[PDB]
This record gives sequence, C-alpha cells and structure tokens, in this order.
Amino acid sequence: SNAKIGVLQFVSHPSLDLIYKGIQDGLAEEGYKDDQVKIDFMNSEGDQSKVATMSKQLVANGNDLVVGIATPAAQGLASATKDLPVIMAAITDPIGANLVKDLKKPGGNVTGVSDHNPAQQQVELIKALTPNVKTIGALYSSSEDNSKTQVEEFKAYAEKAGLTVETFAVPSTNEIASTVTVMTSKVDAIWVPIDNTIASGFPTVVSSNQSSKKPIYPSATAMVEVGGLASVVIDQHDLGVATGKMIVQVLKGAKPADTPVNVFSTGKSVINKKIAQELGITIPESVLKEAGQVI
Ligand SMILES: N[C@@H](Cc1c[nH]c2ccccc12)C(=O)O
Repeated sequence: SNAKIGVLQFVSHPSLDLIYKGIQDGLAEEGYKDDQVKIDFMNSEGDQSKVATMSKQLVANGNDLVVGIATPAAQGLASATKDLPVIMAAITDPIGANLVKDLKKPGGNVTGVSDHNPAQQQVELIKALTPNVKTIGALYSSSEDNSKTQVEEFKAYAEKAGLTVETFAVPSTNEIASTVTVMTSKVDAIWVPIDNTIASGFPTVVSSNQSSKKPIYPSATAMVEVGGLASVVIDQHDLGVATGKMIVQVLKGAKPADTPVNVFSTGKSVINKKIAQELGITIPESVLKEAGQVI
C-alpha cells in the first residue's frame, strides 16, 4: 500500500533512458502505475556532486526503496543508506562496485540487475569482421568502476585471440576529443566498454574519428547506431523490465540481502551496415545472418 519509490538516473544517455522506460513498463505490468505508485525521479547529469546531493535527498524522503540507474547512481544511493532497499538498474559489476558481497546473497540492502559485458563475443566479432585489426585502443573512464572490470576481462580475451589492447582512460568527457586524436595514430580500432562517460559523449568520439576512419566497436546499440561499426550487446529494455519486476518483488517484501542478483551476460550482435560498407569492410555472410540487429 502507498507505494513510493525514488529513482536516480546517473546521466542522460539513450541506453539509460531506455532502461528507465523498461522500469516503468515492468512496474505497470504488475499494476504499479498511475495512482498506485509515486515515482520521484532525479537525474544527476553525470555529476558526482549531484549524485551525492540527490542520493542524500532520495533516501530521506519517505520512499519505500530507491533505484540507481548505472553504477555511480547505485553507489551514491548505497553510500547514503545502509537500511533502505537500493535496487541496481544495470550495474555491470556489482561485486567490484562494492555493492553486493556475492551474486547469490548480496548480504546488505542492495540487490538488482546486472549487465555483464560479453567480452569474448566482442573479441570474436572483431576477429571475424575486421581481420586486419591488430591493436585495439580501449577508450573508457577512470571514474567508472564498471569499466575497470570490463577492460581487464576484454584485454585477457583479446590477448588470447592474438590482439593487443592499449588503454586510453579519461577522467571525464572533456578529454575525449584529444584522446581520440592521440589513440587513432596508435591503434587499428577503438573499443568502448559499457561506460557511461563515453556513452554520454559518444558523438564526440565519432566526430573526432571522422578523419582517422578507424572502426569503432562500442558496447551499446545506441553508440553503434550513431557511427560505431558493431558490437555485442544486452537488450536495454529487457534490463529495465527485469529491474521493474525486482522493484515489485521488494515492495512486496523480498529482502535485498537474500535476493539474488539478476545477471544478463550473453547478448547479440549489432551491426551498422552502412558504416561497415563505408569503411570498405565486407560483412561475412554468417555474421550478417546471426546479427541480432542490423542498422
Ligand atoms: N552497466 C552500466 C550502465 C549502462 C547500462 N547500459 C549502458 C549503455 C552504455 C553505457 C553504460 C550503460 C554501469 O554499470 O554503470
């Protein structure tokens, strides 16, 4: 009765907006819509100062639980409260983010949905689609715990497949353009993990790379659709619906400490056909046939 939730979205990028749409759809499917739920929505605009101030407000405002969309938002909320339920919406590495003890028994007030990056499949796609690529530049933020883990895992798989990965971390969106310029003289392809900083500034990557014409393998449909070549990605709307359903489970009494994390890990490829063709890339018949989405 009297359901009230607070939602902190870390920043505006299209993937997070679609996750939030999914949250609303999942709530509505369970009857939590219109007069049956009050949602207090806030967006920290990628600003850690806003994360702190907004988290403090959301956990002290009579909400039954709070929801953090993306790792920095969930971390802000989990720091601000140890007793109010905190639901993760698409946190790539909950253990490495210090949000849960393990996936089975989170052990505190935090549970939710995790989008694991399919690094092995991305490496396989790079090898199949651009067999001339030898060195990959990993562009990501040093501010994001999610990306630290993904870069480690990707590098391990890439090395096994005979590729080299050089890292180009940025502390913020401000350093993207200049970093792209530097890295594109050093690497054959740009890879971007599930990274909120780069996702929020992705058109800057595309515009900065117009002169270099290196393929970009960025870990979101929303990035591939505005100039990336291809990736292997998890369905964002599915992440949001699953988060909505876990919010309802917790409203109905589930204890976060004993509620397993819902991990998505396999995804499907997404291929930007015109970007490939413009780069003079052949899309192998099998690659095109197995594609989850063709743009
Ligand atoms: N999983 C990311 C958030 C996220 C979800 N979908 C994305 C797409 C692009 C970049 C980031 C994201 C995190 O842990 O914070």
